[PDB]
Amino acid sequence: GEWEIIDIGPFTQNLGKFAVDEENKIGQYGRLTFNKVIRPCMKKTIYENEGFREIKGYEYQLYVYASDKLFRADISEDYKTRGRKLLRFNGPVPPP
Repeated sequence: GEWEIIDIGPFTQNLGKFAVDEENKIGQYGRLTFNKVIRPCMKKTIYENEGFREIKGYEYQLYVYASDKLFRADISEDYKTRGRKLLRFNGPVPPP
């Protein structure tokens, strides 16, 4: 909840897939063949309102493999809409 790693599995796969699908739909790096997602796959709750503060959503920073090229995707989830979206797709970047 507070900067924690999530279980890689169908859930994470789906979000990484969605990230690649969005990226592919834009065509910014043409059309890549999503493979999987691997660590790190870190999530944090996202607030807004300020001052008083209020929960608004979450963010997910994960390393997605597509066409055997590893990219970092940052995804948002807005609580109220209850919908995710790609914040950014950086890379290719090698693992440490």
